[PDB]
Amino acid sequence: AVQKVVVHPLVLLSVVDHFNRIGKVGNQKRVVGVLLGSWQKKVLDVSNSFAVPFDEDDKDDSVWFLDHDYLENMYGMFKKVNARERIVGWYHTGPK
Amino acid sequence: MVLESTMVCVDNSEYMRNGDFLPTRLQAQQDAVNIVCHSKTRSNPENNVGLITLANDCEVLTTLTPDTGRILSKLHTVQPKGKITFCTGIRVAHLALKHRQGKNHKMRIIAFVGSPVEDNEKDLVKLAKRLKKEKVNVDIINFGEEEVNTEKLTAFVNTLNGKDGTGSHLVTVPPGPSLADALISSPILAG
Amino acid sequence: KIMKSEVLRVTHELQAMKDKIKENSEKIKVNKTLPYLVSNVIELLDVDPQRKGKCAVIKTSTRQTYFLPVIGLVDAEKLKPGDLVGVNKDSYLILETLPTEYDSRVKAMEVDELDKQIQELVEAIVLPMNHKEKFENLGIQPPKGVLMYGPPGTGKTLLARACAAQTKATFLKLAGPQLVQMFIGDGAKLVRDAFALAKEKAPSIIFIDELDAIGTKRFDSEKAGDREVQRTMLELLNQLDGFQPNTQVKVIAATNRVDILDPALLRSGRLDRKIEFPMPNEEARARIMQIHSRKMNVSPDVNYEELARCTDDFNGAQCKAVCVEAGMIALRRGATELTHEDYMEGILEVQ
Amino acid sequence: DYRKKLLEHKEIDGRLKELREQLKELTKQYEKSENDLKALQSVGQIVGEVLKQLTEEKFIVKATNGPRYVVGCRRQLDKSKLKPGTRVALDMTTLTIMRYLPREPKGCLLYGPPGTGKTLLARAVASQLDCNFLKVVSSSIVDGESARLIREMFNYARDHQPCIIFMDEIDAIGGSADREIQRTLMELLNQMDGFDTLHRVKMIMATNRPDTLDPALLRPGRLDRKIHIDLPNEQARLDILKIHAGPITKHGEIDYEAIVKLSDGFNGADLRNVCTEAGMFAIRADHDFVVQEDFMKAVRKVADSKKLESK
Repeated sequence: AVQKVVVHPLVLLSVVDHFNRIGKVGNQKRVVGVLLGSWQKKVLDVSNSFAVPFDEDDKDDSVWFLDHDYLENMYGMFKKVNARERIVGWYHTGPK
Repeated sequence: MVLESTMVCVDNSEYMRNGDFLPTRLQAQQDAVNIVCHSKTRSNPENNVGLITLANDCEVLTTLTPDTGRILSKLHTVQPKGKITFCTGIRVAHLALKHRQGKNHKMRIIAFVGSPVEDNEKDLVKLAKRLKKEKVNVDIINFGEEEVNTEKLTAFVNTLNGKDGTGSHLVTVPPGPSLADALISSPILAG
Repeated sequence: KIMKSEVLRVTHELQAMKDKIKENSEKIKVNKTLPYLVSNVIELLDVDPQRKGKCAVIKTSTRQTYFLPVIGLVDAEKLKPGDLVGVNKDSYLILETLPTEYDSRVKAMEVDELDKQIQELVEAIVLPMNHKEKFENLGIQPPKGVLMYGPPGTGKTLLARACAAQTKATFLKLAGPQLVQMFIGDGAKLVRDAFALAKEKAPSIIFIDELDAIGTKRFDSEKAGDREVQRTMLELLNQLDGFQPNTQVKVIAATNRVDILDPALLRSGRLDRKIEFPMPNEEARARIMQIHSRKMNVSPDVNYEELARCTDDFNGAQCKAVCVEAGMIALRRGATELTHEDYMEGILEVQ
Repeated sequence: DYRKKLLEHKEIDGRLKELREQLKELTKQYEKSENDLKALQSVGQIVGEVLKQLTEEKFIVKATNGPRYVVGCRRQLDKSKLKPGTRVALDMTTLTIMRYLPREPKGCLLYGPPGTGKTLLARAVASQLDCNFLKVVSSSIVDGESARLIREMFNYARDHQPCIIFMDEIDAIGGSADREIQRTLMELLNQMDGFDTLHRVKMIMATNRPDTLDPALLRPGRLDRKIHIDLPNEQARLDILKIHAGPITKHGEIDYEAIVKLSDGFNGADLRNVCTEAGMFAIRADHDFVVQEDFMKAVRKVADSKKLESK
């Protein structure tokens, strides 16, 4: 389907913001955000994105926490201000 | 008023549709959720109610919100698959209690169990020790049964329940023609 | 009914949609409320090679040409080369298209809020506004073009104008020389604009006069000034033939002289009704004169014989002029009530 | 008792499933609204024209307002339509290009002396296919400056390959006052006998009498064939009479043979007017049904009147 994609530094700098607003937690596990882009064209293009809280469990690895309401609200307002960009997929900062 | 969070777990299995007991009591306990959430609305409307099932794959239908308007619409499409799950069903709620808006709200989680527990006594007493450690209110409600009602469940509740004074209560409903509404409305946990 | 239990969820999704369209339908009012200027729109079909080719040609009042496709909500009367369209800042889009016509001026021509033949005439003008519901079963197709002519001295103009008051609809006034101007190619624009106003507005009444003078085909081959209204009439007939919208509001035509007649004027959409006036009677003119003068105060003794006999080859407007003239000297006579002899006195006065 | 419950539940489920059509149909329109709202996101496009090009990648553009500019090449479009001599479009940002802006039996003779209705047939064909919509006025002269207008119309005729020409009442133009007329005729000869492809474009001429029609111009060269129409065909007249007899109900006994046979030298639209006049004549008796006797009488009288007014 998609031969190649285009990733802008803005989202990785948003990950830098994720490492910014931490404020010395003592947890600092993997954080799952929501990536936005254009799936209309064959080549994927990333403009901007937002962040959603994501938490897991120490022992059990099957634990994952997301939010439907916050996602629909953020994507709703983002679609309200800009209709040129929609949802595509997600990303995590975990090395593994 | 009273500031607390409400977490309700519904059974999506086919054991609720059995012909001996109530004719798909899922709708009845749905109406129970309706009247208790409307009761909480009348008392303290600022409380939020989340919804998730006991199945293998945990999927939140509606995030905790003070408005039950869309929740009533999300009460449908139960997706009758899977059988039962316990541990991750607890870990998907009690650990997710930190995602609430108000930090002044107390932690309260209930459950509707229509299927036999597949987990041994070890996991039970361990998870009970965990819930007792983090001190979260838990109300055990079991609709329908196959084997004996309370055997290890008694010791389970006793070990899970701390602070004997004004603590949690156990709800045990036998077979009968009467509904589950006025029956679960008997303790102080409802209304 | 277990299979029909899934319908409730669908209805919930639909009402949820109705709840979530409130905002996007709300912003429409505040966004589209004030178009800042007016631009001219010209439709031009492009080709992209969905990905369907769509485009348009725009002309600003500041004489600056821009580029833009065809967009906006559902269009019906749009896509036509009209004017007065909604536009926002720098967007140059199309929201609300309203047609006010072109060079308005021709359009604001005027604002208006013998028994056996006038009976047929009245029935003729009434039936298209009446029997349409009965035209389905009977299958009777109402005539469009109606030719009203006759010898000079009839007064058919104010008679038809009087019937226009009976139609209760809006009346318009268009003459022969009004179609003749200094410019060229005015015919097509005039016809299309008139039909546009006839399309947009209510089923009003349209009456044109002197079609014989402007329809002269000039047998003599030497010279003449106006060939325009000839082809204007030809185009009018063409649009009254090859066009389905012609079932809409009728256009009434009248000719003063029968010396010039076009054999191609015969059709349902074109001129159909033909009524010749064989020296209209007296007593009827006395009747309509009585109907016109019934409002004014007159001594209720009239023989009618003298006033019927003294009127020869006179219009209806001339009879009304006789009434007015009778009212003129009645003011300086000292009498507060009109008499009988004042009528004939007025006749011998103005005529 | 158990059998009726199925029917009842069928009724409830029926009225439950029949209320969706009042929603799901307009939901598509409601969605289409927001689709258009997302279709309005593209704005700020301007125009331009290409004259001289040096670099194949980047050329010079000419705005309508008169200032001149230069733009680049977008990775989407190719060098195929990038060639000069084609009006293109530009954007307010970066001056890119979304797309371009495109600019906007070889003869027959029909003479109508016995009556009319040829225009009805031409209208029938035009409403049938006609391959296009075009009309040519009888006199384009009064509109010597009309020559360039004729050449412009023919230029458009060369622009659009498929063409069909309809000319009604050509007997008017067929007739220093005469000198300019002869000059216009010479122009017509020069244009028709010039270099053009007539194998595609078709011309149709309508007229009245064979007098001013210039039999020399009616020649095989400037006109291949000639078709005379005295009156609509028997099958055609019967057909149109049948379709005109559709909305109007009549007596159980009906014969169109008399109506067709008794009709001589009459026209379709005219005959239709005679039919409507017969209906308005028979409406005086305020009867819901109308016999063909009154129809035959009314048609006879009215047609006779038309024959008397045929002068």
